[PDB]
Amino acid sequence: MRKSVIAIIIIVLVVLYMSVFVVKEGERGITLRFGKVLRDDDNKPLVYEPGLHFKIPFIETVKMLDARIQTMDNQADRFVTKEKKDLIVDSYIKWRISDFSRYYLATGGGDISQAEVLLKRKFSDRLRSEIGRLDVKDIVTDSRGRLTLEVRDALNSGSAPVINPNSMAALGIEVVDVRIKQINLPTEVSEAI
Amino acid sequence: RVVTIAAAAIVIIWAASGFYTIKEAERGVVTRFGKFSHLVEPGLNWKPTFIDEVKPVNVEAVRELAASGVMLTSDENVVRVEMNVQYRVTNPEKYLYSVTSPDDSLRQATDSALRGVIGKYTMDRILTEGRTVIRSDTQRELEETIRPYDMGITLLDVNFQAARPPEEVKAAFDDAIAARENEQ
Repeated sequence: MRKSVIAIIIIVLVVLYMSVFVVKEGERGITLRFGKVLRDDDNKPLVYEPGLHFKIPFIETVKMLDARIQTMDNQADRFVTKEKKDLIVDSYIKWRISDFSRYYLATGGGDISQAEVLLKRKFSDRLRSEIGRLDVKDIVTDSRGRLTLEVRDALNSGSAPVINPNSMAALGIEVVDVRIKQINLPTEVSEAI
Repeated sequence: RVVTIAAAAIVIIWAASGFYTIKEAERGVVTRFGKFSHLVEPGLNWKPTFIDEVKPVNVEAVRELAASGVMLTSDENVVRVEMNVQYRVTNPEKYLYSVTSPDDSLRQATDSALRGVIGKYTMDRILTEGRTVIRSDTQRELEETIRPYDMGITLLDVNFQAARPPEEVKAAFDDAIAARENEQ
């Protein structure tokens, strides 16, 4: 009665260690299945808080999505103006993951890069529209982020409870702030002034 | 007794594999051999294995569609316009068996729609003033273009993105300005 008892004891201890999985403070985990996910709370995907949880070993898989505010910086790029005065603009964006479940699907594989890529195309494109209707003086003198704030409103809430697909709310993203690092007049434009 | 064991073995696999759940952003499409059967909603459902199959269609995930090109204005001028069209899908009965490649089909519609609208307005207008009307017109025309098709894609909003002039004229077509500077 020693080999049978000792055998069960050792396997049980390793099984419990594999089943336990903790969620860090700045992270959130969504337990999944082989090809499906676990659905609880009246058909609503469940995201885990930073506490202890148990998962059947080898059946459940966890994907860790960071919940900390992410910083995305855009390199220098030229933005034509109403007077054709190209303005090299350096800017960064701050966003937070709102819907961890939706974000994982859209941005397949929970990679920060894909979300930043989508945001770069959207923000850059959105920014062009505002600068197009403004003059160089209103863009270098702007200290209340009017154009940057408007871009955020458009990205957060589009035009037409319904969540527009061209808004960042349709995805699990929330742009908390948008700022421009340097609006410095390029040399080409400055020469004529 | 050996026959009973064989029946049990096949039935356990049937129930195990049969159970399937669909993610929240996807909508399974259960289909009979030839005919479609029903749309299953999220949770744990069962499908008789080898009889019906499910097709997950992403009803929530956004689908990007970048449409660009060197369009022609109404004054024989060239404008480098680029557009992005974010859209969603609807019940897969239309999306899947109405027109081939609905995602690609929308891109072709966007080119025809974008080309038509820009063609009416001038380059100078489209850059600063037309920005608002171009977005409205391009949105309305694109919807009308895919109405006969009956595809299940629904366009909510089409926001014009950029109309920057060609790089050749970005630092040209300013002789009047250079004359003003020379005048001054």
